[PDB]
Amino acid sequence: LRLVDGVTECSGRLEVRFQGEWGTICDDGWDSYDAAVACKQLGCPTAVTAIGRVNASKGFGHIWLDSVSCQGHEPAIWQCKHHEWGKHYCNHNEDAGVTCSDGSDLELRLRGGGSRCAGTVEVEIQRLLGKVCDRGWGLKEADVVCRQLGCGSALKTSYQVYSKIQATNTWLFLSSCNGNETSLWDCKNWQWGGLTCDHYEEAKITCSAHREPRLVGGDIPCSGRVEVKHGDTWGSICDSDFSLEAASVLCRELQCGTVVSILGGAHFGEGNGQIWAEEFQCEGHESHLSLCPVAPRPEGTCSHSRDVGVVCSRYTEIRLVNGKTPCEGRVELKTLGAWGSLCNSHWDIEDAHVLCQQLKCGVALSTPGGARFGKGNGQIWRHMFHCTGTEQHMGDCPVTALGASLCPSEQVASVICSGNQSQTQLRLVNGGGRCAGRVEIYHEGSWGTICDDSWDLSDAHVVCRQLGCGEAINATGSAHFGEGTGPIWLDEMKCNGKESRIWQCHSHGWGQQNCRHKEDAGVICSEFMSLRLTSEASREACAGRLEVFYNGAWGTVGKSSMSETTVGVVCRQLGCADKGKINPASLDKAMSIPMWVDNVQCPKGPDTLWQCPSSPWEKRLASPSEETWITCDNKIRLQEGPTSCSGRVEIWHGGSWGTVCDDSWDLDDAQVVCQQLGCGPALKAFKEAEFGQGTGPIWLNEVKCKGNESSLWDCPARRWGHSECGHKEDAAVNCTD
Amino acid sequence: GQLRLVNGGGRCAGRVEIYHEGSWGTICDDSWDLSDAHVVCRQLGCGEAINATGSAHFGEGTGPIWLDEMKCNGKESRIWQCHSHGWGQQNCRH
Ligand SMILES: *[C@@H]1O[C@H](CO)[C@@H](O[C@@H]2O[C@H](CO)[C@@H](O[C@@H]3O[C@H](CO)[C@@H](O)[C@H](O)[C@@H]3O)[C@H](O)[C@H]2NC(C)=O)[C@H](O)[C@H]1NC(C)=O
Ligand SMILES: *[C@@H]1O[C@H](CO)[C@@H](O[C@@H]2O[C@H](CO)[C@@H](O)[C@H](O)[C@H]2NC(C)=O)[C@H](O)[C@H]1NC(C)=O
Ligand SMILES: *[C@@H]1O[C@H](CO)[C@@H](O[C@@H]2O[C@H](CO)[C@@H](O)[C@H](O)[C@H]2NC(C)=O)[C@H](O)[C@H]1NC(C)=O
Ligand SMILES: *[C@@H]1O[C@H](CO)[C@@H](O)[C@H](O)[C@H]1NC(C)=O
Ligand SMILES: [Ca+2]
Ligand SMILES: [Ca+2]
Ligand SMILES: [Ca+2]
Ligand SMILES: [Ca+2]
Ligand SMILES: [Ca+2]
Ligand SMILES: [Ca+2]
Ligand SMILES: [Ca+2]
Ligand SMILES: [Ca+2]
Repeated sequence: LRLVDGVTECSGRLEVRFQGEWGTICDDGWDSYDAAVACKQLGCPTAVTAIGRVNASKGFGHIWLDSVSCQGHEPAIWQCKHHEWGKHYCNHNEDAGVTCSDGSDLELRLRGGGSRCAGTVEVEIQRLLGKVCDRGWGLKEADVVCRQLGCGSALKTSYQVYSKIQATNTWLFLSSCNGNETSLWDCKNWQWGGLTCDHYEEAKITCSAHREPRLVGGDIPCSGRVEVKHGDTWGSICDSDFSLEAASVLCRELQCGTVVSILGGAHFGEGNGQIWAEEFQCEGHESHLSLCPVAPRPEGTCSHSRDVGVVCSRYTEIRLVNGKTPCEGRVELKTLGAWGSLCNSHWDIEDAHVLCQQLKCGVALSTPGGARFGKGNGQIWRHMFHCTGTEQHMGDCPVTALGASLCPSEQVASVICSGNQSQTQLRLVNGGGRCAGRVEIYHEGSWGTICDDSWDLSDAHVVCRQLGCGEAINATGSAHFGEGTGPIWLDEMKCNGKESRIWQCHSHGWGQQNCRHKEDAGVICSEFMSLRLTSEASREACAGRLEVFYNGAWGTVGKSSMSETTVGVVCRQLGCADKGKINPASLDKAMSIPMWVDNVQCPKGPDTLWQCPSSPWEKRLASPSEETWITCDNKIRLQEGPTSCSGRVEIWHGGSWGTVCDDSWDLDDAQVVCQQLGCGPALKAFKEAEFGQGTGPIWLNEVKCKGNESSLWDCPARRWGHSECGHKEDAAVNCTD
Repeated sequence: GQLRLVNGGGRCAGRVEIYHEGSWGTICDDSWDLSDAHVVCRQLGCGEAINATGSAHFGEGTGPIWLDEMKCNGKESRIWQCHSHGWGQQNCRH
């Protein structure tokens, strides 16, 4: 037995001698055990044994064996089962070969991509280059390939072409891999060399640690400065290189839910280290940042005073603390920087389901009451979740803490859930809230409405009782909240008002109706909430007296201990700006509406005032000096300019600051901007980001101000909320001081 | 290795297109100045450049964008001889 025409003395085409002459062996039936016995027979290492002839040429003469089967026990090849000598039909393009190695000389890399863990799969076996064949290439094999290199799960069979890759002749053919072994070399029956990859492409792969994201520096679970890892090294991101879609993808990968806001500057503290120069181009629907396209720049980057930060929805920090097992005990959550136990008063089983689905262990069995699992360490939090049971995290549930009633002495929430992780209706729509809108009922695997015939407050009481919304204030019909689509399930509802569920009423029966969709029913319940700033000029202005809607009536909110964060939440909820200032009461005209709530303290997470803890609702008559008046900061600002009111234009919307593209930017729009800021006539309207690149998303494009509008949103704009623009074309203005 | 002008009403005016990687593509207008236009005109034998235009003055193109950030010094013989971010390295739109 001999090996010829190979890289070393331990690899090459295999030859056998008979009658005095050497001859070749056919590769059919030649498996890894045959190569193992061939390596063992010769004086060569046998730790790793592979099939195939490496860079060897075609055979010559007779083929003296075919379709052997050694099974690995027989010391020598000819002791195995084999066919008739010389009498076989293989041509000289099918000659066998063997590749024996110690196992410390085999190494595979990824080349052509943006990091260690994205590219074409290049293989180094005994200092000979190669590639892996597309034939049979799938994510299940890519998983072991990127497990051996030290990266995460494979995600795609492609990559971005960062650099060109040289050509190679050999090829590596891979059989099916079980998907759990810790190296590609451990896959069964992999061939090195021999066969050609005709009608097939090279193996490509992209895996998780290509662009792995992270959030650092925040005081709440799902907010902070954004950092990304390019395989091995971490780096911050410029606020001008990150978009709203990229933020959505980032917070989807990290399990933080939907994006609440992008924050520029260095909101969460300046970082240290590398700043990347890649502009993301996510379409929004990706699952990992690694899958997004990116545009690198060879030039320099921003300063560290422009690191992007993100705030996302899942800001609730909830846990089970005291109990026999880590998946049962008292429930605690931290807000306003302090831990506290929840209130049982409006805590039910559907909430426990999401509590222990968040913690990834089973489903809830019961909700023990009282001090059975421990008393609170101090003050009790009065938050009331309204989970529907189908969401995987508490931050996805509707929450309310504004005006919640004070709890009794020792009613504290607790939960017990099973360990088996494998364990796995009315809705109000179009009402501007959760406890108001058109009523839809889910009975036969589809959502349907209810007729307004015989529809009165008596049935609306049942509707607002089953959903967790208190009592009924309005029982509307005639499709007040818009026409529905789907079945009309119920008619002639005759609830007595004390029922607990809607179907317990003496209706005519499912599908027994004579209605159209213009007769869909709706409700407005007592727990409906709305916020308003009132002034004489307009009832929905951006500066005036603050009012809240509750129990069907409008009232005012006291100014006691009103912090900056609370006014920020108010302004952001109303859509005015990111922050505002309290004022002494105006003197134009004050209606005598009562006051609803006071002592409102908002944490840093929520973007609605309904989630801020406060004292319980209490209607009182109080002096106008105790009223809350707010002026929200301007919705448009000019930044980085040499004076107060010249520079780059930025606009607040959707919880984030952004910029205006310059595709149709002109002096007529600069007039509007300067007038809005209260500055003299416009002089120049710039283009192509004269005063530097912007922050956040591009909120506007092709604005069409006529030159006399009172604000930019009075102007027409064919684009609003989405733009085919980059940050390199931000608009700026120069006005008279 | 071919350079072409399209939609300009003549062979010595219009949108610039480069044939590479088996397809026609465009050049971004970022830093597109009179010197790069001079190089194009010299390559096509059309003399000295008079206008260098951007913002798709001759109409939005189709196909990939091949070169951004052209920094020709004005004396180059062929356009691809200039400094640039490389084939396909772009952050532009049509
Ligand atoms: C397929 O691959 C093997 C592995 O490289 C090839 O074997 C190598 O062939 C080259 C010729 O290109 C030999 O180079 C020569 O080496 C001697 C050393 O004394 C020197 O005198 C010559 O000037 C020349 O450099 C090389 O020795 C040989 N072996 C190794 C270990 O590199 C093989 O030829 C390829 N083809 C086939 C059909 O197997
Ligand atoms: C909800 O019901 C209230 C009354 O409980 C309605 O308020 C009245 O609205 C009418 C106009 O339709 C006014 O003339 C009255 O002054 C309002 N108050 C009272 C006490 O009658 C309210 O309009 C209803 N809302 C909806 C959406 O149906
Ligand atoms: C090509 O450049 C010339 C300048 O060399 C431009 O001609 C000027 O255009 C402006 C704007 O309409 C006029 O005010 C000037 O009077 C024109 N002449 C000169 C000598 O400045 C010409 O418009 C440019 N063409 C294009 C298509 O961009
Ligand atoms: C704005 O315009 C005034 C008046 O022309 C000029 O003095 C000033 O330098 C301009 N500012 C900038 C930043 O160009
Ligand atoms: Ca009716
Ligand atoms: Ca009724
Ligand atoms: Ca009816
Ligand atoms: Ca532009
Ligand atoms: Ca305009
Ligand atoms: Ca440009
Ligand atoms: Ca240039
Ligand atoms: Ca560019």
